[PDB]
Amino acid sequence: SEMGEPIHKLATRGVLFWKELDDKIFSLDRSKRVAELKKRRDYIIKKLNDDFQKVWFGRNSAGEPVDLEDMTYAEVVHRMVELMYVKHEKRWIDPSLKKLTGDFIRRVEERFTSVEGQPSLLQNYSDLDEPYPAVDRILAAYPEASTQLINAQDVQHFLLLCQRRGQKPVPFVPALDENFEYWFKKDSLWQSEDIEAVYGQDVGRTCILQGPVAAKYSKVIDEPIKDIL
Amino acid sequence: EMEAYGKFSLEGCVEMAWMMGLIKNHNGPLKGKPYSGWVDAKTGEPVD
Amino acid sequence: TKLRKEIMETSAIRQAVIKETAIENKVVNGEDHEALYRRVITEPRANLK
Amino acid sequence: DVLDTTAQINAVINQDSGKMVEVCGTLKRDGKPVMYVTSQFLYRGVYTDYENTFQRKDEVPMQLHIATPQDLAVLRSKEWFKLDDQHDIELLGQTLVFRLQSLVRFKNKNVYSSVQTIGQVLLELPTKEIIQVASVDYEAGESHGNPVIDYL
Amino acid sequence: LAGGGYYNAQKMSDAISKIEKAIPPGRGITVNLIYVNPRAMGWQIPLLGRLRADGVPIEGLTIGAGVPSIEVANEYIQTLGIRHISFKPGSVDAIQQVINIAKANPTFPIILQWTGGRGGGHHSFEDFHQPILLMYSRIRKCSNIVLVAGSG
Amino acid sequence: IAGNSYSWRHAMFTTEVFVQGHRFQTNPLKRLFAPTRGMYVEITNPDDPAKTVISVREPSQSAKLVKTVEIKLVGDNEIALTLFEGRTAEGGVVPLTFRFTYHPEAGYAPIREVMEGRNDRIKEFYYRVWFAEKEVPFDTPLTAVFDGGREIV
Ligand SMILES: NC(=O)c1ccc[n+]([C@@H]2O[C@H](COP(=O)([O-])OP(=O)(O)OC[C@H]3O[C@@H](n4cnc5c(N)ncnc54)[C@H](OP(=O)(O)O)[C@@H]3O)[C@@H](O)[C@H]2O)c1
Ligand SMILES: Cc1cc2nc3c(=O)[nH]c(=O)nc-3n(C[C@H](O)[C@H](O)[C@H](O)COP(=O)(O)O)c2cc1C
Repeated sequence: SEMGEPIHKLATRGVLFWKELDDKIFSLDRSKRVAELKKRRDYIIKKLNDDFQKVWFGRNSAGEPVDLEDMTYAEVVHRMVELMYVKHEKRWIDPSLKKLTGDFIRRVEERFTSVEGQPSLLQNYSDLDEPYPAVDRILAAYPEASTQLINAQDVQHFLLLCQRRGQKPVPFVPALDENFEYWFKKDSLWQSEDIEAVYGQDVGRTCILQGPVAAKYSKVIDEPIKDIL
Repeated sequence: EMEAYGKFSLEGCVEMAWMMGLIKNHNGPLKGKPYSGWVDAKTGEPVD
Repeated sequence: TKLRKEIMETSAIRQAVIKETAIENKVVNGEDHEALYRRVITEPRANLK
Repeated sequence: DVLDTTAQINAVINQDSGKMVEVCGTLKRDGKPVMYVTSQFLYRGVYTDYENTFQRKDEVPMQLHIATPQDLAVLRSKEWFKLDDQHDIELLGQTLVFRLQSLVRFKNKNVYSSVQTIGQVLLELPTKEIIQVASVDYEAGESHGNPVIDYL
Repeated sequence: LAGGGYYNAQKMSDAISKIEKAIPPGRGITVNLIYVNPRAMGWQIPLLGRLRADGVPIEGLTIGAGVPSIEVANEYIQTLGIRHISFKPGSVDAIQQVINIAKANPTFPIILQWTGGRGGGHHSFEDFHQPILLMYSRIRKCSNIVLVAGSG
Repeated sequence: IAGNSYSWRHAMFTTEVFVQGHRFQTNPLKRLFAPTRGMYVEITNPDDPAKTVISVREPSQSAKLVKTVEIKLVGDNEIALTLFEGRTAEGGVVPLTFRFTYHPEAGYAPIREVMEGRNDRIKEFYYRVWFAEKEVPFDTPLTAVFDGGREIV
């Protein structure tokens, strides 16, 4: 666990690469961790992108992954929607995460306005309900938000936004910092009972708890309880 | 900025303010609640 | 001084009422409703390109 | 003595302690009221039956002193404020009395399902003559507070 | 009812009320609370207790991945109006605890859900035979215990 | 008082919970039947279920014994828990009764209560005990003024 406690899970590709970091990353004392992450960065970032419950937030416009510090403002607000709003179901994984994506948007506004008076284009978070249609409107109102990358300052802000109290833990990993363990393994199992939200929607990267022995004792899906019982 | 426009832009002020040591970046808890960005160098207080 | 008054007066009344009514709203719709529905005017930051 | 016992229900509200009935008795001798026995009862328990909860409080006598024409202009700017056509005694420089009755119906123990306030705006002359210079009439539903009593 | 997916004290007292009403009347509810999350059960335990008192059908309590101390248990037992309590020992020693909790309440239902080293999620490093084999005698000798096998 | 036979009479003094809609409820018999100085309990036709009558006689301050409560059956499944108050408006015993139905499918909650009317039923009781008129102005609007009438001190 993140608490360190032992757990039995379906050894999916994710839960495998999770055991991985248990042995190589979370095995080391806090200090020496961050250093070791930077050395296996692009590796951990691949295995992150490829087969884990939470993906690397580092995508760019073209499709490839990059550093959060290398994304444009646009690209970030976009990737936020991408990874928290389920397209084919027209829903956010959680209102809180819509707020989040909303607040950062608000920020990009601020970063790119330089005179008092102008109000926000996103005036109510209700606007993000059908997001991708509306978002592009705001982002286009602040042109350069598609030309230049996040301020170092803003990256730091973003990162604290993904941490706030009373928000569902972000469904990805923003970078490999001192908190990478939190980023990775907080609130993990909800994605088992909603693979529709999961990236690619394959259980392959998902966290499902199971005893070692009571795994043969299940052979048919979808048996009504009163039957089994 | 000075030689041409005759005054600083906010962008200018922030650079001056930075190099003169009036403000410095902060990225941790300020009075319990977390915070990141510009802080008055003299008082731990944050600055907008 | 007569005109002086009127101008100062009629303006004072006008902006007075504004506060009054927008305050009556906080009474009726509660802090919460009123709060969430005010023109959010972004605060200008600076970016060093 | 021969006493005629009149009562009516002043408020039934459901506190957390249970459910509350306020009864206002009126003993009269010779047709004139002699004393008012007001009482409260508690049906202890959990109640969400907010449909029939309500109250007729007699709101406190308020004294609104009008000094600026801007003061006046706001007292007049109120919808619930209704000037009488008795006479144009310039409300300026004098004070007013707002003895108001009001009636409320609850929905949430917090939210006022619907509220109405009425009453008489009094003025005392240099002669101690009391006049209804105006009258109050506010009404609204889904209210959180009383915008009239507040103003006062 | 798994309490471990209940963060807001409201969303829990909410889904609890849904269950009471779509249920075989008279049926009893049991909530499973995590011990290594005292932050959570900080509200959960007094929450349950408060619900029971209002009429809600909770007569069952379960405490997971952790065995309370004797007076820690005693409290739960005589605070919240549950009709039965339940612990989930995993250590040879863990079990002895429960027995003593049981001996402490010689008149109370105490389900002893015994799990092994092969359960889902949390898991002792214990083969679930030998502990019982070495304890069963002592266990049984307290009548309040309901020895429930579990795992695999 | 429960007996050995699994009966209505057993489950009434066994289950600590009487269901109330979806609520639980502490078995009132635990209160009523708590040992008291000089109380009396009779069980009529004990071993014959449907025809059993459980009754309580306590010492009134002025009397030897009195009818406290009794629980017969009525209409197959309806159990009738009745309390009797001597000192009333009419100067004669008035009874208040709580109706229960009992479905031995659920051995866990064998006993339930019939509450649809319970409010009025009791209001009635009170009404009779206070004013000695056994019909209540149930459907008076609360806006209505209520009459107490003439009265000489
Ligand atoms: N013994 C076993 O076999 C077993 C198995 C699995 C889990 N558990 C236990 O059960 C508990 C739950 O574990 P977990 O892994 O699910 O939790 P977790 O990874 O430790 O974190 C879950 C957290 O996500 C946050 N969250 C999720 N959705 C939210 C929303 N909509 N709004 C606000 N916050 C939201 C909550 O934040 P907050 O921090 O603000 O509450 C919640 O506590 C733990 O104590 C765990 O040890 C035991
Ligand atoms: C997905 C999942 C979630 C679980 N959550 C809890 C819990 O919140 N509290 C607890 O005492 N045990 C919990 N357990 C373990 C069970 O309570 C039980 O002890 C064990 O699963 C039974 O063994 P088995 O998996 O072989 O059937 C969980 C098991 C799984 C697979």
